[PDB]
Amino acid sequence: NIRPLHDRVIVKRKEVETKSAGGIVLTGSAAAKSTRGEVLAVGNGRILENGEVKPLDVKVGDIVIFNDGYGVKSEKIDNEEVLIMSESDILAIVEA
Amino acid sequence: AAKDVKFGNDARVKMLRGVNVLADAVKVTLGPKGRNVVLDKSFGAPTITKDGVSVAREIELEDKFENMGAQMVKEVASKANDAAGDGTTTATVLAQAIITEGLKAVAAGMNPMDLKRGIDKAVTAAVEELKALSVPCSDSKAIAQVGTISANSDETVGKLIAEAMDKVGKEGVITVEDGTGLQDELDVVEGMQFDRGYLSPYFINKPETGAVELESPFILLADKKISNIREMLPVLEAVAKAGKPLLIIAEDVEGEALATLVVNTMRGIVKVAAVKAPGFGDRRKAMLQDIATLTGGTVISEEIGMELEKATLEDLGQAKRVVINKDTTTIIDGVGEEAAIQGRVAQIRQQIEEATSDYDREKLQERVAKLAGGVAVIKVGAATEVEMKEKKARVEDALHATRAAVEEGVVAGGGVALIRVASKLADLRGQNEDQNVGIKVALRAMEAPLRQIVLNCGEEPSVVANTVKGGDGNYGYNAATEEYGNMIDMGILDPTKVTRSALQYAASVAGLMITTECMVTDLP
Amino acid sequence: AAKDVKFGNDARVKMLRGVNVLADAVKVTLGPKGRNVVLDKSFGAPTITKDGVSVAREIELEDKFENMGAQMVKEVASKANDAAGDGTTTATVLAQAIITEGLKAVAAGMNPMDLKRGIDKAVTAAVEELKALSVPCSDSKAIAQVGTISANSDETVGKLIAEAMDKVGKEGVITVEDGTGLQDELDVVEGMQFDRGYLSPYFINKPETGAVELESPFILLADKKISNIREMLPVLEAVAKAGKPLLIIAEDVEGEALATLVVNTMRGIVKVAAVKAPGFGDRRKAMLQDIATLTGGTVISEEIGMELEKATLEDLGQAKRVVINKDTTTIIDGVGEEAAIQGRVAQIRQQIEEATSDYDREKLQERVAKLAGGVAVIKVGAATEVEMKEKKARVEDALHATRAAVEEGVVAGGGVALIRVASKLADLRGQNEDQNVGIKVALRAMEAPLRQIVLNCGEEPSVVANTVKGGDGNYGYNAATEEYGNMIDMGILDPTKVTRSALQYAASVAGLMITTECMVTDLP
Ligand SMILES: Nc1ncnc2c1ncn2[C@@H]1O[C@H](COP(=O)(O)OP(=O)(O)OP(=O)(O)O)[C@@H](O)[C@H]1O
Ligand SMILES: Nc1ncnc2c1ncn2[C@@H]1O[C@H](COP(=O)(O)OP(=O)(O)OP(=O)(O)O)[C@@H](O)[C@H]1O
Ligand SMILES: [K+]
Ligand SMILES: [K+]
Ligand SMILES: [Mg+2]
Ligand SMILES: [Mg+2]
Repeated sequence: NIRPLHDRVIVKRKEVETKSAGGIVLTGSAAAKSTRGEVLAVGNGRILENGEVKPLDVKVGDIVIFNDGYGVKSEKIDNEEVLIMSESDILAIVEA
Repeated sequence: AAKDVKFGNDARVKMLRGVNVLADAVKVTLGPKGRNVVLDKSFGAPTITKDGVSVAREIELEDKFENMGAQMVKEVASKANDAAGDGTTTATVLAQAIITEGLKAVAAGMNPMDLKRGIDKAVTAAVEELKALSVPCSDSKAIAQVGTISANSDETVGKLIAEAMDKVGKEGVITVEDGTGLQDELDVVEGMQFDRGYLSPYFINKPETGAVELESPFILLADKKISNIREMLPVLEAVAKAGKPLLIIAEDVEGEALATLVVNTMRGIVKVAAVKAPGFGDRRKAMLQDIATLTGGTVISEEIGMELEKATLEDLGQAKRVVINKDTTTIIDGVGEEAAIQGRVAQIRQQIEEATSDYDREKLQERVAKLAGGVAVIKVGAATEVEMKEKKARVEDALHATRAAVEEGVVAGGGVALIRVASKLADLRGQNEDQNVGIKVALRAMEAPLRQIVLNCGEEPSVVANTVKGGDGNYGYNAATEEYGNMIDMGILDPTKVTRSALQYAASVAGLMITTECMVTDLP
Repeated sequence: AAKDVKFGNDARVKMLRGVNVLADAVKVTLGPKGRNVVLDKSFGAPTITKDGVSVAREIELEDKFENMGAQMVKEVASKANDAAGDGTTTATVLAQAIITEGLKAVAAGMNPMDLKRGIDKAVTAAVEELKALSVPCSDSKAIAQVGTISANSDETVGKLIAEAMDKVGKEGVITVEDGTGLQDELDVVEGMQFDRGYLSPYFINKPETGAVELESPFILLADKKISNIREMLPVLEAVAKAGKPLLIIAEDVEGEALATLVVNTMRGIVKVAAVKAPGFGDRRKAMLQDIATLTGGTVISEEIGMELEKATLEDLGQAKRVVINKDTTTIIDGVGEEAAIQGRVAQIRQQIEEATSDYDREKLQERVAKLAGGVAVIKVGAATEVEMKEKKARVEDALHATRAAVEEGVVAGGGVALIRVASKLADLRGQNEDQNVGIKVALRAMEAPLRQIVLNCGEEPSVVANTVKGGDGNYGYNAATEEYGNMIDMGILDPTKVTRSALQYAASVAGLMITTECMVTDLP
């Protein structure tokens, strides 16, 4: 099991959309990596200048949008690819 | 530059002198008693050859008008070699006789256009009579006799070519190359035998032979080149779960992926081996798909869409045996559907029919022989280089004659077929008297191969020609024993394609040459 | 360009005149009393030679048809030099005699194709009779006599070559090079003696000789080139724990790693010495693996998977003595498994058999001689450059003759082997009279080497030929003493391979040349 630290989140990326809106199957770079993924593990929270830990607004099991870049890292947990990022790199939570 | 212009009989005489020079160079080789011709080569030793196309190619004359005649009559041997590969000497003998007899009627005041029309009509009827007279040649002894006769009565060459055609079947491809020994060697390969070796020397399962042996292995076909072990790592893990060996046909396996797979090979988890994909662009993909069809697998490519990561065991090909070595690789009994194999055979045959280039068509035929049937390589054995070239030319002519024999059939050799055809065409008539005379000179010139064979034997051409014309059927003149008999029984067979092609090309060029009146060349 | 075309007897006479020019240039050197030929070289001094292949190569005639004849008969000496290295003069003597006697029968109206068939049949039977007549040559005295006779009766060359083959054994490789002194020198090296020196001058353990001596040293084989000391630092520490000297065979040792190891060498912790790996790519790995097999070690490479960091003492090779000098490096008594060594010899011998190029095959044979047996270098000693070239050619011919003697055996020299063969083939018959006459001219031309030897001796060829034919067995004509006797007892032996090859190549080219009727060359 993996749980993150401070203001960082462990997220499994959602499966890439193989088929477009109108039944057109996209492959390769057309099947670009999804920016959405379910939250696997939430850290304790951001440490401010006062040393207090503020819990993150993200919750375990919620689909969220993440921005890939230098902030995001790749990891393998139980032979499965996951991404590692901070709550700033998390854009928004997908509901309904 | 400035031009010399000759008209009428002067130009005809000069052109005929050039034709006579080339044809006299060519026709000293006709028949079994025909002698060799030495051609001086500016680079290397001179070439001793008995085939008329080479000695026709090498002829070029100082007189420009005689050089015209030589080049125009050389076109006959060139076309006969391009189409049938044999009978170039017979084609030049026929072409010379039509020109000499045609110019005799041209000098007789007859219209050369009508003479050419008569020659064309007579030779069309002659082709029809040759087709009617032909007998199909499918049995092995007839093929052996055709190969023997076409190779200057060399029974070893004929029997070797007959055995090669028997081994590789009708769809097989047979080629002739030089050998290292003094004797003729036949090398027959079955299944896919593409000429690429292992990428690393460490794959060798059998060190005493340098050949990797894989018993019932999996086959992966990657249309792309790979340098990372990541992509087929699921496939490698699935193969290790299966435990069977795996052979990769890829554009390039190099560096990291290659090193890790050879390491896994000597670790014993997977008995894996990777080799380069054959051919080049626009050709590699097609016969990679042919390998996939043979092995019942599918090629991995970006265009077809699935990647090596989603490649599974079902995607990979299957064969019963795989042999890797330094230069080539053999796949024995690829586990693929028979109906798919025949569909691929039909598709490549349609590609052959649509192919208008000899190189592409011969590559397609080689691919057909690779996936279905076999491939034979005849190594010409000779003590010296010049004997190597001479024997190689003779074996090539014998191979072309056997191919023409299975393609179109056989007739009585020694020019007897043309004699019988001319005898059958005795009542053929044209629209006018000049056309009838052109028909007659065509019929007379069909006796030229037999007459020149007898002349090469040293006997009298007229007596033997009349004796053969007196006989009926395939009765003719054995030029080796100088006897008479049924030319089929004595094994003197000629391919119907060879004789018909020689007659047609000789007739076409010779008619065009007797139609001329003026010739314009450069000044000396 | 434009061509001159000659037919029949005119072309045959011109071609025979060219053959006579080349063969008369060549055959003045045959036998022990044969003289030398001076060949003009546009670059350097003229070459005085007694070998017929150089004279044959340097002959080219102004008359283009005679030049055809010269080139065609030069092919005989070229092929005889390529195959056996000796008997080029004998091959040209045989080829000229077949052509002259063959053209005599051709002028006699006999069929040249049947004459060539008869010559081929007679020479096939002659090869069989030479094989039956041959005796294997394994003893040292017979080898010395063969080397002496092949070197114009030079007993010093023959005895030196006999000693060289005795030293390096049957698997050894012997080569001839120029020497600095006036006398012949033999240089035999045992074990691996690849030609790379120490990478830095400071490794020298013995300053009075400039050679590093390592007693029972460890050997590390690095396929990759190293520039950092970190990788073999565990290996260096393990060696320092062992305390034995260490020798590196690497692609390149340079920079910080090289400086660190030489510093540690003069500090006395490790007695290390690094040298370059021999050869270049695709051959460096094979001979590195040969070094590993000899020393019982394993080559460190990225492809094989293990790294220098994981390399241990067991991975490193072991030998008893190591000598490093400026140009070469000698390994004496490499501690390796004998069975693995012989498996390596078998593998490289299979590679030799599969090799179709002289360069690759000779490199493989040199590798075999390095790993097993020894390598001999014969330094030709002569006071002048021209004598150096002449003596070097004679020693090369003697070496090729000794190699052919161990390969195929020996027969009576001086052309008596061919005389006995022709006497044995007296009852051989062809399919017709022309073939019988071709057989007879082949048999007569087998007397040509003896007759030309006698002609060079100044005596009468016919009397001596009849006297030798009257005798039986190896009775023949000593051409140096002008006497008669048993040629084996008199020490005049010829390699069976040399005589058989000369006869075969002469027969093939000569038959192909007598079959000709027309010759087409460029205009003058
Ligand atoms: N023993 C024989 N008896 C009778 N005719 C023979 C005999 N051997 C060959 N022929 C005939 O000789 C003719 C030509 O032989 P050859 O192969 O020399 O010429 P070609 O095919 O015209 O030449 P090229 O190889 O240049 O095309 C053929 O029609 C063949 O039937
Ligand atoms: N003392 C001798 N008595 C009799 N025959 C001899 C004697 N010495 C040499 N011969 C014979 O001389 C022949 C040819 O000798 P030589 O080495 O000059 O010619 P080659 O081997 O034909 O030429 P090349 O070196 O150009 O290939 C051989 O058949 C050899 O047996
Ligand atoms: K011919
Ligand atoms: K000589
Ligand atoms: Mg032919
Ligand atoms: Mg010699």
